[PDB]
Amino acid sequence: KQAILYVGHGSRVKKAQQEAAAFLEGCKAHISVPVQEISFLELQEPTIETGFEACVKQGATHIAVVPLLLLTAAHAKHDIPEEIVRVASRYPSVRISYGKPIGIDEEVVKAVYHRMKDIGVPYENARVVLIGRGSSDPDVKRDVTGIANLLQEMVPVKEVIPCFLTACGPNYKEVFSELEKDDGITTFIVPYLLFTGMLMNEIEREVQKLKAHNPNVYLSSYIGFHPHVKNAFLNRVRETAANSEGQFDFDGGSYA
Ligand code: NI
Ligand code: NI
Repeated sequence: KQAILYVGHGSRVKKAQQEAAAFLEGCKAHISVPVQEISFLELQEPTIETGFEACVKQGATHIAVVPLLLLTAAHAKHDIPEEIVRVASRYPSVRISYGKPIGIDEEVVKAVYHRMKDIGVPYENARVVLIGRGSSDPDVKRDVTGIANLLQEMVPVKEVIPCFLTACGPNYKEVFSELEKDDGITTFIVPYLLFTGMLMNEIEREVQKLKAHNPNVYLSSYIGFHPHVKNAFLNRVRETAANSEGQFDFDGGSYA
């Protein structure tokens, strides 16, 4: 029988644990699949081993493993697949599919669009600065830039500047330094993050200093588990379960 195994990265923040668990629970009613389990790589239970084993114990013959990830980096390519292989080696008879992070999807740009609209200031011909966490893995910058291009195509903005909190450039603090001008162009700052936290507070403080220089700057709320993010993730789940060409086939001989 078919199963879905949702995999979040997990958190050490009690609230982040609750938000991720509740989001994954609320996903279940949208998927016409009878066996569905949530799990987390780290810091938070159910572990991946527990959720996978629950799928098998409920009689699953096929397990669609879907990572709750905005972008593609070490978690999606390596850490999570290794945990999958570690537990799945013990059940060699179980067929596995493994999904993609949300990535470049029209729905997440729509989530960004609604975060922009929420400020209530005209966005026509406005600049957008899209802040992702960042990674040394080049796929992350590649995907954030792709999302920026999609936002550019879908919303009548002047330009979209992807930038990052860490690991790869440009850092959002350099972009901010180039935006102290005030040329009459409105600038929206959109944090491309699933959760608030240390980095959101840092962004808040840095945007305050920038607003001290340039009053035409507006910080939106972070993307979070926006309904359009939910739509995009549900797309991922459905495509992983269908696996129509076998493009999501996964083994049990360590692929990462
Ligand atoms: Ni390794
Ligand atoms: Ni909408």
